[PDB]
Formats: sequence, structure tokens, C-alpha cells
Amino acid sequence: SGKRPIVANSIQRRGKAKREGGVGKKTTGISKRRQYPNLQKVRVRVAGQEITFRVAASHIPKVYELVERAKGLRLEGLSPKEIKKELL
Amino acid sequence: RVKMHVKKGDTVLVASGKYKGRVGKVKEVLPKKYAVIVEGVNIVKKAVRVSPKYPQGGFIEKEAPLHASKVRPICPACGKPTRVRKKFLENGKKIRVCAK
Amino acid sequence: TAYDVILAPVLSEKAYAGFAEGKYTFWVHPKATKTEIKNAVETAFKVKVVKVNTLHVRGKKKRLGRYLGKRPDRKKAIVQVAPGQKIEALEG
Amino acid sequence: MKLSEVRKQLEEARKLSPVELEKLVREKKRELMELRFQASIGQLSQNHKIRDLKRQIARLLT
RNA sequence: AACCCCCCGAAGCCAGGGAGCCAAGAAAAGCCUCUAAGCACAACCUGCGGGAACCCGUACCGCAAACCGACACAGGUGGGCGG
RNA sequence: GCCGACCCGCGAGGGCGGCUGGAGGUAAGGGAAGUGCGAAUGCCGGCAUGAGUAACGAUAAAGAGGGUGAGAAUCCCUCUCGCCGUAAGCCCAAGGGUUCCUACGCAAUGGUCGUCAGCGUAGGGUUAGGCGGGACCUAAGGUGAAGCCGAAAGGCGUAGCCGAA
RNA sequence: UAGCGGGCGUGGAUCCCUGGAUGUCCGAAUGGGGGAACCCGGCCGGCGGGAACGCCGGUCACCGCGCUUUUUGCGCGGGGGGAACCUGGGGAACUGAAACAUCUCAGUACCCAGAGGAGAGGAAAGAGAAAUCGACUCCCUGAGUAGCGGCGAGCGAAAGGGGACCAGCCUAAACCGUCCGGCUUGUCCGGGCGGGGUCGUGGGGCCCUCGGACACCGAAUCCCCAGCCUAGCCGAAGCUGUUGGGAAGCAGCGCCAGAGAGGGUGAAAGCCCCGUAGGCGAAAGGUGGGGGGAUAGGUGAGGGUACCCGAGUACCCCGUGGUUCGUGGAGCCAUGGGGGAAUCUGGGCGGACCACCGCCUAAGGCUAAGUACUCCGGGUGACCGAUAGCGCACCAGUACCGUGAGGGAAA
Ligand SMILES: [Mg+2]
Ligand SMILES: [Mg+2]
Ligand SMILES: [Mg+2]
Ligand SMILES: [Mg+2]
Ligand SMILES: [Mg+2]
Ligand SMILES: [Mg+2]
Ligand SMILES: [Mg+2]
Ligand SMILES: [Mg+2]
Ligand SMILES: [Mg+2]
Ligand SMILES: [Mg+2]
Ligand SMILES: [Mg+2]
Ligand SMILES: [Mg+2]
Ligand SMILES: [Mg+2]
Ligand SMILES: [Mg+2]
Ligand SMILES: [Mg+2]
Ligand SMILES: [Mg+2]
Ligand SMILES: [Mg+2]
Ligand SMILES: [Mg+2]
Ligand SMILES: [Mg+2]
Ligand SMILES: [Mg+2]
Ligand SMILES: [Mg+2]
Ligand SMILES: [Mg+2]
Ligand SMILES: [Mg+2]
Ligand SMILES: [Mg+2]
Ligand SMILES: [Mg+2]
Ligand SMILES: [Mg+2]
Ligand SMILES: [Mg+2]
Ligand SMILES: [Mg+2]
Ligand SMILES: [Mg+2]
Ligand SMILES: [Mg+2]
Ligand SMILES: [Mg+2]
Ligand SMILES: [Mg+2]
Ligand SMILES: [Mg+2]
Ligand SMILES: [Mg+2]
Ligand SMILES: [Mg+2]
Ligand SMILES: [Mg+2]
Ligand SMILES: [Mg+2]
Ligand SMILES: [Mg+2]
Ligand SMILES: [Mg+2]
Ligand SMILES: [Mg+2]
Ligand SMILES: [Mg+2]
Ligand SMILES: [Mg+2]
Ligand SMILES: [Mg+2]
Ligand SMILES: [Mg+2]
Ligand SMILES: [Mg+2]
Ligand SMILES: [Mg+2]
Ligand SMILES: [Mg+2]
Ligand SMILES: [Mg+2]
Ligand SMILES: [Mg+2]
Ligand SMILES: [Mg+2]
Ligand SMILES: [Mg+2]
Ligand SMILES: [Mg+2]
Ligand SMILES: [Mg+2]
Ligand SMILES: [Mg+2]
Ligand SMILES: [Mg+2]
Ligand SMILES: [Mg+2]
Ligand SMILES: [Mg+2]
Ligand SMILES: [Mg+2]
Ligand SMILES: [Mg+2]
Ligand SMILES: [Mg+2]
Ligand SMILES: [Mg+2]
Ligand SMILES: [Mg+2]
Ligand SMILES: [Mg+2]
Ligand SMILES: [Mg+2]
Ligand SMILES: [Mg+2]
Ligand SMILES: [Mg+2]
Ligand SMILES: [Mg+2]
Ligand SMILES: [Mg+2]
Ligand SMILES: [Mg+2]
Ligand SMILES: [Mg+2]
Ligand SMILES: [Mg+2]
Ligand SMILES: [Mg+2]
Ligand SMILES: [Mg+2]
Ligand SMILES: [Mg+2]
Ligand SMILES: [Mg+2]
Ligand SMILES: [Mg+2]
Ligand SMILES: [Mg+2]
Ligand SMILES: [Mg+2]
Ligand SMILES: [Mg+2]
Ligand SMILES: [Mg+2]
Ligand SMILES: [Mg+2]
Ligand SMILES: [Mg+2]
Ligand SMILES: [Mg+2]
Ligand SMILES: [Mg+2]
Ligand SMILES: [Mg+2]
Ligand SMILES: [Mg+2]
Ligand SMILES: [Mg+2]
Ligand SMILES: [Mg+2]
Ligand SMILES: [Mg+2]
Ligand SMILES: [Mg+2]
Ligand SMILES: [Mg+2]
Ligand SMILES: [Mg+2]
Ligand SMILES: [Mg+2]
Ligand SMILES: [Mg+2]
Ligand SMILES: [Mg+2]
Repeated sequence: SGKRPIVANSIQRRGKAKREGGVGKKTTGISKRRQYPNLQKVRVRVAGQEITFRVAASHIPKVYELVERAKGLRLEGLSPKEIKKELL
Repeated sequence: RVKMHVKKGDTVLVASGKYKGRVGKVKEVLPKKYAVIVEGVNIVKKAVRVSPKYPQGGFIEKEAPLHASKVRPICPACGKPTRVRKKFLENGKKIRVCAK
Repeated sequence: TAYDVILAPVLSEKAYAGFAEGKYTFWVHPKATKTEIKNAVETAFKVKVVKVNTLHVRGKKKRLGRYLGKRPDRKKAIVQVAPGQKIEALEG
Repeated sequence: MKLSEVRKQLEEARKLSPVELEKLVREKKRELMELRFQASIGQLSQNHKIRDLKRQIARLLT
């Protein structure tokens, strides 16, 4: 799947196998296929509650940066899912 | 609506066919069919009657409705096209030159 | 909204059969409870009903020309009026 | 013509009024029922008494 | 009207009966009981009295001429009684 | 549209006459095309042939008197005869959906006939605290707050809810 | 839609337009359930003698956003439908190549989500060779050109030129004031609101020096109007013979024409009827910058300063997509994986690469018109005339056929 700071769907794009030189010609065997977001869970503290985070390895940082933004954010009163909604 | 036309309960000449010439009070106008009734076409219904009630019901040569177009309205000068003229308040129908 | 549950009386040897006893049967409205046919005929013929009985009358299917029909459905209720009481209104 | 007359008099039902919009209706309906009983037995009805009543009531119901 | 004797007699009833066996044989509510919160002028329980008790089905066919088989089709159709 | 033994044309055609028909038609000269059918086991419809032929659907089986009626092998009644009788009798459930009962009726339906009918027209007819089901329970299963997963559509799924012979 | 039985209309009925009312039950279907049109409830009122029973009025689904003291709450919104058009996500095969695999069919068929009277796109990190152009979309052309291609079959641009339409805007960041909370109380840090700022002849912040108010510009928002839409109304001029069942035919003498389109009337009618030409009309609803008005907004020159100018982004490499581009010398745009900057001595592009020259300012958003379609209304046809034309001129998506998706007449 995709969402989070991330914002990256899995796209589908074809993998085309070739047989060849480069320096005599270069030929084939094409065929479609799915290509995924490296994407991981990010457990993290944030007020009360451990809030977690399906996200692209590429963007692990943005989460941490966004934990920071929230120190300067008013929240408590039991909000585990809701906290996450609040982030950004 | 729209179904309206030439005349109504009043007096009329018949420039028709069988009764070409004859003049008479239109005892009937039915617009759904477009047909008036004077005393022109009045043909014979051999028929006893349709409904059993009232034993006998008439061979009556009753008045066969007319194509509302074969009759014309009429005044001092007989048989005129109708004009519509507006008074000071309403709509009264002057004739080829006369009125009423 | 009360002279609405009662529709009209049913007229049939069999209907009459039970006038003699305490039993007035009539066409009610199809969505009527027995609890309502009661307070209905009660406030309508100024009697007390001790007993209501009901049944639907699946409507027969008539026809005409090619055009194939279907008569509307109904619901006789039959009321058992407190002992002695009667409804002259119906006893013609 | 039946309109003008009744309806005017019908807000004239304003001594007590909605209460009477109502009271009247109730009476109007009993009539309808009495009327369609007469209707069904045959030997006591002449038609439009019915229509006319139903419509009193649609107007009354206003 | 009589409506009484005698005999046979179940696979049904008493039923959650008994015995043996191995392949080891539903759940949940009703019902009973225990207490918690809450109440103990309530509330439960038993008797009696008075009252209240809706909605839908209920015709008819149903081993077939009324169901499934284009047909009043020698086919097909679960359960009970079957002297 | 029908008929012609006439006229013109090499011919496809055109003309003329008679009868039917009863409200449209469209010169000369040009234009444009859904433009000519005998065949496609062609498509639709009609009507033939086989042929008054095969069949009339269980070999349980008939007969007579009387009645009804325009009309009865075929409907009603009576007597005799035959067949079923762990059924070809009787009560449930399913499916069917007015086929139930009356009254009138026979065009078609009925493999013949029909006065009869399961057929046409009309009127009636189905009554429940206690039978069955719902204002009860749960089964497989289904659905499904949470939760998990999936490009979208969606998948899985706790509690609960639905689900019964 | 005749009939039986009764009524209503110049005290303007029927009927037509506009607004309102009522509007069972099901259906997004939403109190709960469910085998759609049925069943069962909680709460607050009401009805019956009415506690038990029943009915009546109201109200109670779920999600998202905002506000609120966790919460309970309160408001605004969403859900479903739509002939075709449109956009995004996904996406074939027959077939062609006279086999076939690349390639083709085709980003087509279809499935899915969304949009709407359209949708998209849209104010250059552009074009590409002219020190030129100047958003976007559409048509003509360029051009079957440039190219792509088992250089097979095939595929196939752009710039420019001629047209239609015409329009440009808001922000992020620096910087200032503020309020809130986090805390290591700091000239801070973060979040929210306000101001300020919006560009490529680079621009803005801040700091200096100067003339701007009464300058004028001005909507895509709002207000009024016109006009238009939804009922209508006025409208010219003919009569007599005559054959005929019937004139409108034939005959005689007339007339009208801003009207000799068309239809009907017993056959063949400018003058009989309905129309036609021309012209008039809206209380009500809809539409409406076309005209007017108003508001939001907007607009200066020099110098210094080097504070800011959209980050997992540019950029590079790996894997792919788009493009005329099929790995090709393969850029450009886009992006799944890895590494990973700078803020105008910044960056991107001009088909590897480098140097030069020149163009443009990415990583936020919005924008009418020109365009597409046709369920709907109307107009017209060298369009059909009942085996045609829609499957349906007729009671047809019916009868009938299929468990069902679905098929589908006749007349
Ligand atoms: Mg951990
Ligand atoms: Mg990385
Ligand atoms: Mg005439
Ligand atoms: Mg029948
Ligand atoms: Mg008791
Ligand atoms: Mg029964
Ligand atoms: Mg059988
Ligand atoms: Mg059958
Ligand atoms: Mg038989
Ligand atoms: Mg068997
Ligand atoms: Mg036995
Ligand atoms: Mg001829
Ligand atoms: Mg012609
Ligand atoms: Mg020509
Ligand atoms: Mg052809
Ligand atoms: Mg042809
Ligand atoms: Mg041929
Ligand atoms: Mg053959
Ligand atoms: Mg023969
Ligand atoms: Mg023989
Ligand atoms: Mg024989
Ligand atoms: Mg036999
Ligand atoms: Mg034998
Ligand atoms: Mg015999
Ligand atoms: Mg006799
Ligand atoms: Mg006789
Ligand atoms: Mg006799
Ligand atoms: Mg047996
Ligand atoms: Mg029948
Ligand atoms: Mg019976
Ligand atoms: Mg017969
Ligand atoms: Mg026969
Ligand atoms: Mg037969
Ligand atoms: Mg008889
Ligand atoms: Mg007879
Ligand atoms: Mg008989
Ligand atoms: Mg009892
Ligand atoms: Mg209830
Ligand atoms: Mg889980
Ligand atoms: Mg349950
Ligand atoms: Mg309202
Ligand atoms: Mg509803
Ligand atoms: Mg519901
Ligand atoms: Mg209740
Ligand atoms: Mg209540
Ligand atoms: Mg009391
Ligand atoms: Mg609410
Ligand atoms: Mg406060
Ligand atoms: Mg929608
Ligand atoms: Mg399209
Ligand atoms: Mg091929
Ligand atoms: Mg080939
Ligand atoms: Mg070929
Ligand atoms: Mg697509
Ligand atoms: Mg929309
Ligand atoms: Mg448009
Ligand atoms: Mg647009
Ligand atoms: Mg857009
Ligand atoms: Mg810009
Ligand atoms: Mg751009
Ligand atoms: Mg210039
Ligand atoms: Mg080759
Ligand atoms: Mg292509
Ligand atoms: Mg134009
Ligand atoms: Mg144009
Ligand atoms: Mg601002
Ligand atoms: Mg700052
Ligand atoms: Mg500040
Ligand atoms: Mg202050
Ligand atoms: Mg501002
Ligand atoms: Mg001032
Ligand atoms: Mg202005
Ligand atoms: Mg003259
Ligand atoms: Mg004419
Ligand atoms: Mg007017
Ligand atoms: Mg006007
Ligand atoms: Mg405009
Ligand atoms: Mg001004
Ligand atoms: Mg200003
Ligand atoms: Mg300077
Ligand atoms: Mg990257
Ligand atoms: Mg690059
Ligand atoms: Mg490519
Ligand atoms: Mg490529
Ligand atoms: Mg290649
Ligand atoms: Mg380059
Ligand atoms: Mg990338
Ligand atoms: Mg270059
Ligand atoms: Mg250089
Ligand atoms: Mg149209
Ligand atoms: Mg049209
Ligand atoms: Mg047809
Ligand atoms: Mg035909
Ligand atoms: Mg049609
Ligand atoms: Mg069938």
C-alpha cells in the first residue's frame, strides 16, 4: 500500500528481458509487473501512546521531524489514532 | 386549451356539403372531436337502443355532428369571418364589418 | 383519522349469518391492527367490542380484452360486540 | 362555486381553529363513511355526494 | 341404543431408563442458583382479584391433470397413518 | 391490381383498350442512388406433399334403465361388472397461486364427444394468546463496530447482529 | 372511455404556465433487521378505560471537516443517479505481420474511482535557432514531412504559419505584531491568526534618500436592470353558378398579400378553418455583467545590505513510463530503489559529453472563453413508409424463453 508523509503508491511497470551485444544489436522478451515502495513501520513516542507509521524508508526522517513539530502541539485526553490524524 | 374555435352555443350557417346553405342554432359544440351540432346532418339510427333500460329508445334521426369548419357564424350581413376587437376593458368579437 | 379503518360492511349470506349472534364483519383498512379495528368500530358504532378477528382477502385476478388484471387486496375484520349489544346501522 | 364559500368560512373556523380544522374534519369523515356505507348497500346513494365530501376534507385539511 | 368382558399388542409413551462397544458422540437461550453496581417506601418470589394479549400463514392441489419434466407426459418428488 | 389475339421497340420496355380501384401522380431535359433475384442446407411469412395416412399416451373393463338437454358411448342418477387397497386410500411439508364453492355458459382449451370440466363470466370463500412463524435461543454459514490487508473495486475479521426440520 | 348513476361552469368551471400543499411503502435508504416494497424497536409528546395492547406526531444510521472542557455535544458537508461526452487508476485478445516471439491491434475493448454542464489544460525552470516567439485549450496547415521500425508489418510528431477564444491571479520563505504551550525562562523554540511578499529586463525582505493624496486601473465576488426561458394573444382578402354523395374541381366576376410556408374541411381552397408574414405579452419561477453600480484587490524611482525566494526536492546512478524515439549517440518530461545539494558566484534547458552563447526560474495552488457530447426541446431533410424506419407507429424491453446474467418477438 502507500500513504503517510510518504505519499507513494506502488506503481506497475514492465520488466523487459533482453538478449544481445550492444555492439552487434540487442533483442528481447517483454512483460508487465508491479514495483513497490520500500516501506516500513515507524513506532514513535509522541505525547502519550506509541503511535506507529507504515511509511517509505525514504521518508523515515520526515516522521521524526514531524514528531518535533508536535511538541509545539496541544494534545492529551486519549487520542491514539487521533494524534496521528493531527500530525500535519 | 388551444382546442378553441369558430363558434359556440349560438347561430350559424352551414357552407357544408349535404346541408350546404341551411342555417341554425348550434345546439352543440364538442371540441375534443372538433365538431358542432346544428340541425344539418341528421341521419337515421335503425338501432333499437344500446342500454336495456327504457324499453324503446328510438330510430331517432338524431343530429349527426359536423366538422366545426363547415359552419360559419353570421349577422346583419350573413356569414362573416370573425375579428376580435378589444373594448375599454375586455374582448368582444366584431364581424366582417358589423358586430356581435 | 378514525372513520378510515372502517371501510364498508361486508355483504354476504355469511356476513349476515353472524348478525344474529354478536358478529359484525366488515372491510377494514389493510394495515389495521385488531387493537385498532377495536377502538375504531368502538368509537364508530358506540358499542364495546370484546373480540376482533381478521383475515386478508387476496384479491382475485380479473381481466378484459388482452389486458390482464389483478383486483386490489383487502382485509375483512369481524367484530364480536359485547353481549346483547347490536348495530341497527348494519341490521338492514 | 362550492370553493369560495366554504374555504373563506373555513379560516372562519378560527373561534377555535386548528382544534376546529380538526373537529370539523373528524365530523366530515364520519359523513364520508356513513356515506360510502350507504354507497355500498346501493339503496342509499347518488354519487357525487362522495367526491364532494372527500374534497371538502382535502380543503379542510388545509 | 348399548358403551361390557377376555386375548394379542408395539418401532410410540414413562425418557435425561438399562447394557455393551469405539469411531468417543452441537451450541445458546429459557429454567435454577450466586452475588456486583443499584435499590431495601424499591425489588424479587407465591396466591387471589381485575385487566391486557399484537403481526404473518390458514382456500384448494400435494406420488400429482393443480409441484419439476414445453403436454390432463407410463418419468421425478421429504415425513406420518396405512384395517 | 386483373385481361388483351392490338400498336411501337432487336430486347429489357413503352403505349392503347376493357374490368377493378377510389386520391394521388410527376412531361420534355437533367441530377442522385438502400436501383432489377430463382437458386446462398439463404432470412420472414403464407400455403402445399406425405394423408384422411401414423397416432389418439399404460391391455384395471365394461353393461343396461332412467333423467337432463337443440344435440349424449362420453354429463347426472340407479343397478350389475372390473381395478387399487404399505394404495391407485388418508394427514403433513415443499412448490404451486384461486385451480376451492356456487350460478350462468361451450367459441377455444380437453388428443373423440361434451349439456361436463381443473375452461369462459360473476358472486362468494381462508377468522387463532394455546397450530406454524415473528415481538425467544443459538448451528454451519453469513454479516461485521474494533483491527489487519489490498492499484480501485475489494479481501480477512473480534464483539456483536442475522441464520433452523 | 362509451355506458349506468350523478354533478359542475361567465359569482369565469375544464384546461395551460408559476409557486405552494399533501406525498403510504421500498430504494443511497439512514433507529434495527431483512429474502427491496416487510418485520421489530429506544426516547419525548398524543389517542382509546389505557398500566399491560395498539395506533398517531416527532426523533435516533455511518463517515469526513470545523467548533467545543477529555467528552457529551452543535453546525456545515458527504453517500446514490445520470444517454453520451470528460479525467485519473488499471488494461486485453482476436487480428496484422500472409507462421511467429519484438512489433501490431491499442493505451483501443472493457473494469474502477472521480468530475460536470462539460471535463481536462492553463500564465514557462516553455519553445529552438530567428540576438525570435510569449499561458492554455480547438479547427485549418505544416505532414504522411521530421523521425520511429524483427528499418518488416507498420507507426508517426513538433516549431512555424492561417484561425476561434482571449486573462490573468493567490500563496510559501525572509521580515514585523500577536495569542496559545513546550520548557533547560531564552532577544528561543514550535504551532495558530494578522500584516508583509509573489518575480526572471531577476524578484522580494530589511536599512537609507524622494512628490503623491483628491491620481487613476478594477474583477472571475456581490447588488439592480435589459434581454431571454417557462402560459399566451393579434393577425389581411370571396361570393355565385355549375358536375357531384360530397367542391376546394370547372365557369363568372372580385379581393388580399411584410401573409401564395404548411396543414385540414366529404375531391384539387392565398380569400372556409388552424396557421403563415408582421407584431404584442409575465404577477410568478428560472436565466442573465449584455448595460449600470459598488466592494475585494492593485499600481513609484536610487542606493546599501547578502536576510528569503517552495527538499528526501534538484542532482547522480539502478529499474521503467511518456514522446516520432523499439537502448539507440538517447537528451527532455515522469518516477519504484540507492546516494544526496545549493538560494541568484543559486539552479534547469537548448538531443551523449565539454566550452562557449543564449532561454527559462522546478520542487504549493486557482483561473473564464474558444472545445466534447445529446437523455431533453425545437427546426430542417434529392431520410424510412409497417419484412422499411428505433427492438417498439399497436399497452414493448412487453409476451414468451432462460435458475440467472441475459435473450426478445408478433401485431
Ligand atoms: Mg518498538
Ligand atoms: Mg535515501
Ligand atoms: Mg366549401
Ligand atoms: Mg379464470
Ligand atoms: Mg391472575
Ligand atoms: Mg384452514
Ligand atoms: Mg408421479
Ligand atoms: Mg410444465
Ligand atoms: Mg389422461
Ligand atoms: Mg422416494
Ligand atoms: Mg402396521
Ligand atoms: Mg388502372
Ligand atoms: Mg417531382
Ligand atoms: Mg444536379
Ligand atoms: Mg442492395
Ligand atoms: Mg437492396
Ligand atoms: Mg439468386
Ligand atoms: Mg436437407
Ligand atoms: Mg395433406
Ligand atoms: Mg395402413
Ligand atoms: Mg391405426
Ligand atoms: Mg387406452
Ligand atoms: Mg387382473
Ligand atoms: Mg353404456
Ligand atoms: Mg326430469
Ligand atoms: Mg328435456
Ligand atoms: Mg326431451
Ligand atoms: Mg412401502
Ligand atoms: Mg383461472
Ligand atoms: Mg375444502
Ligand atoms: Mg367446447
Ligand atoms: Mg372437443
Ligand atoms: Mg392430449
Ligand atoms: Mg344441460
Ligand atoms: Mg344445456
Ligand atoms: Mg347436465
Ligand atoms: Mg380459549
Ligand atoms: Mg409490535
Ligand atoms: Mg487484527
Ligand atoms: Mg442472536
Ligand atoms: Mg411542508
Ligand atoms: Mg422511505
Ligand atoms: Mg430500513
Ligand atoms: Mg413499542
Ligand atoms: Mg406513546
Ligand atoms: Mg379513566
Ligand atoms: Mg441528529
Ligand atoms: Mg474557552
Ligand atoms: Mg455523483
Ligand atoms: Mg470517448
Ligand atoms: Mg498473424
Ligand atoms: Mg495470414
Ligand atoms: Mg489475412
Ligand atoms: Mg484509462
Ligand atoms: Mg457534478
Ligand atoms: Mg459551452
Ligand atoms: Mg472549465
Ligand atoms: Mg484542474
Ligand atoms: Mg508563476
Ligand atoms: Mg508547466
Ligand atoms: Mg519582443
Ligand atoms: Mg525481416
Ligand atoms: Mg502508436
Ligand atoms: Mg466560433
Ligand atoms: Mg468554432
Ligand atoms: Mg496572507
Ligand atoms: Mg521566523
Ligand atoms: Mg513571530
Ligand atoms: Mg496585548
Ligand atoms: Mg496579504
Ligand atoms: Mg482619506
Ligand atoms: Mg469597475
Ligand atoms: Mg380586378
Ligand atoms: Mg388545399
Ligand atoms: Mg396578455
Ligand atoms: Mg416581448
Ligand atoms: Mg455571457
Ligand atoms: Mg467607481
Ligand atoms: Mg484601495
Ligand atoms: Mg542596490
Ligand atoms: Mg530519488
Ligand atoms: Mg538532467
Ligand atoms: Mg519507451
Ligand atoms: Mg524510453
Ligand atoms: Mg530493438
Ligand atoms: Mg543536457
Ligand atoms: Mg526517483
Ligand atoms: Mg546544445
Ligand atoms: Mg559558459
Ligand atoms: Mg433531440
Ligand atoms: Mg430531436
Ligand atoms: Mg417493425
Ligand atoms: Mg406486417
Ligand atoms: Mg419510440
Ligand atoms: Mg419457463
